[PDB]
Amino acid sequence: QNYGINLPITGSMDTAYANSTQEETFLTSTLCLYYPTEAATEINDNSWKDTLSQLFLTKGWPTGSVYFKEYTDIASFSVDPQLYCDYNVVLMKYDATLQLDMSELADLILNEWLCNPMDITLYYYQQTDEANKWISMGSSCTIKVCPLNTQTLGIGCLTTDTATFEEVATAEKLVITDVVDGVNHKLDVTTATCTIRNCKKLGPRENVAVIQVGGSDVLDITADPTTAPQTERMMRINWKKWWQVFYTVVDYVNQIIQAMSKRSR
Amino acid sequence: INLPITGSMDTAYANSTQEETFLTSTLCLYYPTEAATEINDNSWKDTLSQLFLTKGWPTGSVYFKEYTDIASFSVDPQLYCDYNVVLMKYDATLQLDMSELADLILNEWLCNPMDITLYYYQQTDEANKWISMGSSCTIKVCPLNTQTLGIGCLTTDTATFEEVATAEKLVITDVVDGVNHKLDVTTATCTIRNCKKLGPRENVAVIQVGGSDVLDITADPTTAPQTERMMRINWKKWWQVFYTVVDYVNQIIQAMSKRSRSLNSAAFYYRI
Amino acid sequence: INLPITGSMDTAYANSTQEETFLTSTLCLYYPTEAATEINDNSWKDTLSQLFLTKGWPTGSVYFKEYTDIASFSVDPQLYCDYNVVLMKYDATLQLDMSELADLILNEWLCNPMDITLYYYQQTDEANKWISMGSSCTIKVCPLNTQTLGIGCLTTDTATFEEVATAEKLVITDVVDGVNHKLDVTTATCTIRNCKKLGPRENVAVIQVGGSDVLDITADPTTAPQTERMMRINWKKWWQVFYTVVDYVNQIIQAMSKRSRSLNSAAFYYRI
Amino acid sequence: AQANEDIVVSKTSLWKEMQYNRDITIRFKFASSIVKSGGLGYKWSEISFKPANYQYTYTRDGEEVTAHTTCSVNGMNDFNFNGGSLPTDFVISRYEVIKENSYVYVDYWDDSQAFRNMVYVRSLAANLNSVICTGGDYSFALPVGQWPVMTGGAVSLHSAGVTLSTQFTDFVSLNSLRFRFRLTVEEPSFSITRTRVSRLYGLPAANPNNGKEYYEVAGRFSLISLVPSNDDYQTPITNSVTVRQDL
Amino acid sequence: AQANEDIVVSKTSLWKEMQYNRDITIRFKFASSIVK
Ligand SMILES: *[C@@H]1O[C@H](CO)[C@@H](O)[C@H](O)[C@H]1NC(C)=O
Ligand SMILES: *[C@@H]1O[C@H](CO)[C@@H](O)[C@H](O)[C@H]1NC(C)=O
Ligand SMILES: *[C@@H]1O[C@H](CO)[C@@H](O)[C@H](O)[C@H]1NC(C)=O
Ligand SMILES: [Ca+2]
Ligand SMILES: [Ca+2]
Ligand SMILES: [Ca+2]
Ligand SMILES: [Ca+2]
Ligand SMILES: [Ca+2]
Ligand SMILES: [Ca+2]
Ligand SMILES: [Ca+2]
Ligand SMILES: [Ca+2]
Ligand SMILES: [Ca+2]
Repeated sequence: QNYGINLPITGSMDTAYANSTQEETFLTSTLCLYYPTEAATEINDNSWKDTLSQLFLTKGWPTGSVYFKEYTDIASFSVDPQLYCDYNVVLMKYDATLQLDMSELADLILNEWLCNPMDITLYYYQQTDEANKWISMGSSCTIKVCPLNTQTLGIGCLTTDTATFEEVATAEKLVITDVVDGVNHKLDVTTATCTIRNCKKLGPRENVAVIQVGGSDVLDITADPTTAPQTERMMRINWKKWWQVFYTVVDYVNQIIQAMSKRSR
Repeated sequence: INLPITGSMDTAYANSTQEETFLTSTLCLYYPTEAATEINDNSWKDTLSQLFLTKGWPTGSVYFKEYTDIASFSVDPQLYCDYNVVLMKYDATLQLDMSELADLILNEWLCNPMDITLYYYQQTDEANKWISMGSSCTIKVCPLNTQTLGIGCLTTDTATFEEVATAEKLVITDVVDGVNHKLDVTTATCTIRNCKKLGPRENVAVIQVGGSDVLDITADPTTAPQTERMMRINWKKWWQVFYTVVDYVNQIIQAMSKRSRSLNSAAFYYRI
Repeated sequence: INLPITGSMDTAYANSTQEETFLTSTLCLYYPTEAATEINDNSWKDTLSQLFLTKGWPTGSVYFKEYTDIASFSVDPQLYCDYNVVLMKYDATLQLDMSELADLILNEWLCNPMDITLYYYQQTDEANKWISMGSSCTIKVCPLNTQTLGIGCLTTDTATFEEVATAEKLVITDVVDGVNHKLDVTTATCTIRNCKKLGPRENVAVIQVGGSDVLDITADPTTAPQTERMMRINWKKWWQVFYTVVDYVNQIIQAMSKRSRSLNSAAFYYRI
Repeated sequence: AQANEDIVVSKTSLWKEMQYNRDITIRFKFASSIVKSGGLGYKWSEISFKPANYQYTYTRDGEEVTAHTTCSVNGMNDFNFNGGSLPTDFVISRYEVIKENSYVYVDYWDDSQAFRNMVYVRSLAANLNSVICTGGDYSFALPVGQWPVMTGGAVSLHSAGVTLSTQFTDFVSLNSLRFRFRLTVEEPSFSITRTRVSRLYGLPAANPNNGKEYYEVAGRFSLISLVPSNDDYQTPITNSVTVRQDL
Repeated sequence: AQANEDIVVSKTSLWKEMQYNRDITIRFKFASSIVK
């Protein structure tokens, strides 16, 4: 029962394959879908949640285990996502004008960040490793940054004249900023409307699952432009309706939750 | 981890982890607007940062977070730092409020939601309480007998219920464990949650700036404890308070210990 | 004495030094004006002496010393006796003042003078403090940087200084140890001294006549101790207070112990 | 640390980097130039500022310190008032006023050790307190008629950046410390009485001192200069000027 | 070798001998004094 400590666990290879945890993890766990308003709009029904839950029942998920949580748009959901369940699925629409928005959303929810606060007015920050980034949320974020030199002076910018600063964000609801590691940056941010946090990316969050309903795979989670991965919980679909999408999610929920693993934290 | 740990008594006392935890950690004060007012300066934060710098805490590790009222802070307190200090004024008329705040931030809670209309809930153990947050909560409860009828109340008449809160921003409700209660809450302004009290949060340190010790963290009327990250100052100004916190921050952090459970910004975990 | 002492656990317990330490020692009470006012008698001192005579203290060994108020006593106290008892009225509007009085008399201080005009001072360790006495002490401080200029304050514009005291008779001030502070004091009306806190003064005994225990001698917020010679009473008259003291004077002086440091009539030693 | 410290942060054989941290009492003074056009006496040519020297001697903590200060103004605004083209109307071709867009320079020098051989300075910084400069009453002495009086004007000087400068004079030349001041317009306004002008902020350039001997402001300065290790070296101070022989 | 170089031909504890070789554009102007 030792917490906070990491110890070596032993094993063997002659032990037998224990029974299936499926059909019991369903009963003792909860699932939560995050669907857009477009879907309920197309549906135009007030009993579709009860219908989907009665269907889930056949796959073993009981009545009071499945939940639906609506969001109007990708950015409105990007603003402080609270994914608090034992299993989370997120349906996500594809739009070329929102590729970066729905890559940042993925980068934020699929991964488990350790976020410390930030005080722009006083301190000038820097990123130490390739996992330290600045995530800003809110209704309209507008971020500008000036690198600084060894003697606390600017580089192509003036510490006083905010206009000289370099604009990385322009009225975005969620921004994940990675700047050059090793140089102290002075920031200007619309702190009245947005909160910015220095966040270190830890290991991933295996509790969520993004499902891109439309176009091809675009999500460049990794800031480094070399990996361009595609995890197991990054799914894709082709759609001309939404009832088909929901029936598919239901009929293949078992593979989804086999691709998802409950958190460590 | 479930495995055991082993050790010895011949092994040597390693060096002081102070002067490195200061570099690799963050400190965050929670001060009242009264202090900013009495100070009437627009650089005291930088002042305290430059002061802490001599104690070892670097520049970008110290943070200050204004909270206007104890109750406004009690409304979903968001602590996301590695070492949190809270400066808490003393008011007899707010004794239970600033005790519930302590009971909530000092200890670690695991919370499920509550659906009052559809279901009827009970408490199982002496740590399963009902914590309600919001801007104005007015809670009433009817205990129920074995056969789902009322006891001193009626299942329909919300006036027969027993009031336990009257426009309280944060309430921690402990009712009899073993019986089912039907609740009535101002759900439009407040959210109530069935929470279990886990082991303590060693990341936070309360500092009662004023009067005598009043905080009874534990709901049972037998312990009346006083933990280590729960201090008391006597005050007439605020700069003296801050200079004191600074000069004695090392004792504070020696009285505190980084968490074990997980990374979280809220004062309570959510598990549905 | 650098030398050691030796002993044994087989030797015998000597007779009671009580009933002789009384004879060869003096006792002194410090009562407020309020007591004599509520009493309205002119022979209560001789009465209490005749009562003490039963407890063993002879006639010319007890003494009483009036003090109009806690602060008027805090202004350069002078305890020159062999066993001092102080009766202290509780008031939340005077908590820090009657804690500073405690911190001053219960403890034993080694004080040097301070020249603010010609010098800028700093506290070395967690036992160095600045104690200031007089009729109205207004103390402001500007911390300084490596190049002897201001940090969140202007080294000349005294309005930009940071106010730690406002018209106080006795102030005990602790600032961030390791930085130089420029001071502003009402030197016309108050003297300030840089004082180090040595071992405690076992000659005096504070008795809080009213409210719960609040005195925090230690300026650090973590300890908040309660010594043996810091007593509390609940009261509705003063004759009962004095009869209780006279009836339980043996316990008080068993909780007290004669001094070892030196012979001195002030509340602080002077070493220039 | 003393209020008048002197420390050594580096010392080679002949030279040494000496740090100085000292309190000062800047007592300065404006000075106005009044040029009156010819004719009858109803037209004034210029009412402007002139850089003004003022040497004094004040008391330090048991020491007497002689000083030398020099006040100047930069970026002043040039107003004017012309009420008629005839020789009998009161006109002022150009008079100077001070507002936000202007700055007030004050060169300062002492007989102390800090300014004995100061030619190089780094780590310069100072804590100065703000003061209020109020103008006085200048009576335009017209030949005949009424006597308009330019009366009023208040403006608050606030601390600003610090630099070096050189105070040149017909007697001494001083490698001096230049304190800047910015201006925030105050409530007392200046108005020419018996005239159609009033309620305009700034300070007038006719009688800025307001019959005062000086404007006092206390400060502290902290620098690091290059001084020869031997404390006997001297840099030329006095002058004997013969400039502008053509003039 | 650049056009606007900056070299250090020696260096002592505090001082240093530096060499500077730089291009310049002298944009000068006369001024006349008339007296009638
Ligand atoms: C595991 O599966 C086998 C085959 O279905 C079954 O016989 C066995 O009882 C299961 N184990 C347990 C503990 O029920
Ligand atoms: C441990 O502390 C001792 C005593 O200060 C010191 O000599 C030694 O270098 C330290 N070792 C480490 C690894 O910090
Ligand atoms: C101590 O007390 C005992 C018991 O009264 C007595 O007999 C003895 O004489 C006393 N000691 C002295 C030194 O008188
Ligand atoms: Ca975005
Ligand atoms: Ca730029
Ligand atoms: Ca980076
Ligand atoms: Ca409450
Ligand atoms: Ca009832
Ligand atoms: Ca209970
Ligand atoms: Ca006091
Ligand atoms: Ca200040
Ligand atoms: Ca101290």
